[PDB]
Amino acid sequence: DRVSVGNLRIARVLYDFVNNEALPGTDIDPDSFWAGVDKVVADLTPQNQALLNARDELQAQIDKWHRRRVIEPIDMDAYRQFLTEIGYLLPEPDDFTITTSGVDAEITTTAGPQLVVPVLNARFALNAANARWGSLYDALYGTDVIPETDGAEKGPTYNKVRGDKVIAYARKFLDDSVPLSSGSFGDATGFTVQDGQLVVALPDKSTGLANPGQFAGYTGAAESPTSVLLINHGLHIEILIDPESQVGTTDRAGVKDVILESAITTIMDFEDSVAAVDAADKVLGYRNWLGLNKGDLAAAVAFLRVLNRDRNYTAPGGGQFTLPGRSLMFVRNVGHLMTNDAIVDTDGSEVFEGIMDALFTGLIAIHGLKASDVNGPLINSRTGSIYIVKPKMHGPAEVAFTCELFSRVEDVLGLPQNTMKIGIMDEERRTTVNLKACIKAAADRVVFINTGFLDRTGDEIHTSMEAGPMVRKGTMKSQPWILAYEDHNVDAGLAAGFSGRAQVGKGMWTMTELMADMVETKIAQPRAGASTAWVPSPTAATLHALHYHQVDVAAVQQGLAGKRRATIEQLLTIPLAKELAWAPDEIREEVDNNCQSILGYVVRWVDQGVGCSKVPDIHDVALMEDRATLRISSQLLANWLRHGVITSADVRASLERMAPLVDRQNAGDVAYRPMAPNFDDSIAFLAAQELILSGAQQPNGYTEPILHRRRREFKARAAE
Ligand SMILES: [Mg+2]
Repeated sequence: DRVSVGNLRIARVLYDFVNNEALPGTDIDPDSFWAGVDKVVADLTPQNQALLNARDELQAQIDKWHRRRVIEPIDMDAYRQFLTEIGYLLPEPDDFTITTSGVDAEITTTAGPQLVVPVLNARFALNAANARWGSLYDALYGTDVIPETDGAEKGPTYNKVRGDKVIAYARKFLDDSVPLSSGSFGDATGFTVQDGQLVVALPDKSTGLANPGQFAGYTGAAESPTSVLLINHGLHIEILIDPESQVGTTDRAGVKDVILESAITTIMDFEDSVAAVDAADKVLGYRNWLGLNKGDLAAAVAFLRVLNRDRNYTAPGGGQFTLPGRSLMFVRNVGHLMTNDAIVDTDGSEVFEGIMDALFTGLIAIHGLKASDVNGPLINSRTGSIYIVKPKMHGPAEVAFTCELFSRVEDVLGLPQNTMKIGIMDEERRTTVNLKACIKAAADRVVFINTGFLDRTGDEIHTSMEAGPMVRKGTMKSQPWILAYEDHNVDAGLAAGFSGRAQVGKGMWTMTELMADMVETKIAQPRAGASTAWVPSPTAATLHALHYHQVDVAAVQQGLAGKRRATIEQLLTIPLAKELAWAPDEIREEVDNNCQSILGYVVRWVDQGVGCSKVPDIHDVALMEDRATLRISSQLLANWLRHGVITSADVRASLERMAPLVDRQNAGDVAYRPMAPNFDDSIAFLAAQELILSGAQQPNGYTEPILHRRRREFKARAAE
């Protein structure tokens, strides 16, 4: 336990991992590496600390600003000049264009779904990386896109009618995406390859594609292919053919399945979807990350799950070519705020988890750039670039600091400059109002921006905590600030020249069980100009790819350039309740909803160390809860409590009223301790109660300190 290197005390469980598993193959001298680590942690920590204090300073000045201006309607011009003078608002920089080179085509060119997965879960990570290709049949059958109404529902045995509905859906999709010259795919009787072009055998005629350029390849014999590979809007569509199969004999063409290129890119998350409070957890995360970059990562289930090898097809000509079988992987480090053990000072204080993440993740990602016996067969980046998305950055200063950190890390690892690219999240109000500046700060490392509306909502609440009673969270979608936020985001991205160089991304779909609703509504994002959008599951990625097959994102971006449909005054518009009063029924509805949402997530975060749970709301609708939604739910209550809408008695009564209901949900597990009826002695209950009753004092409303504290406290009160 504990190993002293330089002025650092490094936990043994980390030192062993880094020196025995990560370092070998990176051609980096362990002594030189650790020395560089000590030097970086020494040089950048004070500059790092100044930023976190600036957050508390700025927030304090604004908090006081609301106190001495009560009841009266807020004067927006005074607000603007105030944020201007205090530094919260920065001048709009001179127009420019990024020059981030050495980026893979999956980011610069290809537009499609993007996955986000907790890296601590091997299975979900493997499925995420393998979600590059996903069955449309399984996605249509398994989900509610095809209703179980009049016709046929689901059951233990395969359903014929539902299967035919799925097939019909897929056929219509094929007709709409890669259309035939005349007729429909629903009438196809077979597929052949004659003279370098695709020939579809209809009962009436025989035909090719309306534009044969959409024919990308095939497998097997030319006159009897096992699969036909097509392409639309950069996304590949694969039609599996096996007339004498499980689904082939039923189909009138022998089509077994329709595989779609789904998750183009995948985010390996070390933040809001995971629970890592100590050294061992970080070691697990880094372990799975290492397995991902090496390619030897596996997970058993009566068989074993591994990463997909690259796919190989026959070109229309006759030669064999190869498409990527895995998703291009980003990795999301933690924010600047939180610290961690693992390595500590000579004194005894924790070290910024962000720096650690930069160094370690950066080090590990080197394996995924090369293909050998030491580094592992599977190669992540073909262009030789490390893609790291940095979340929760407050402004151009912090962005620039992340750039400096990345530069230093690249110096340590011996990587050429700008090897480690950055995915600037847009989920901070200051970052939102200084977006162009944040982009300019990383105008040679930026690979994407992204609307993280959840943390942006939470930050929006906490920033104007003292301004007055906010509205119910379910109303936040109708507020001007968030729409202006999205539009300004896309506009800034396109103005920066992201079209063909970088990605403009949009937030997550949380209703995991409402896939029909997702198909219906999520098409708004690619129609809004979003080069990419976040999906909760591989299936959801498969279903979300449809939108990109229907919407020409590139053309939308071309038709969106120059337009400025977002004013700064709309961005600073606080989502106050104005002069609206809710009925006690609505009040207690919102309170109980929030409390259930809090409990259901914090109980699994604290006890079982799960950073992302499928928790239902109060209307019995399964949502996907992580730190962001928890943050919104906590800050909302911390607002209503701090403005006399509700009291501590109300929130306690609601928590005690919703605690047994949450127990009902998790009463099927094995390692689940019922937090009832002894509410006072449950660490999870205390965690929730503190998250609510002290959320107003949390730095930028962040939920990391409390969660980590209670998680450590749980691990301690169970070790014996
Ligand atoms: Mg976030």
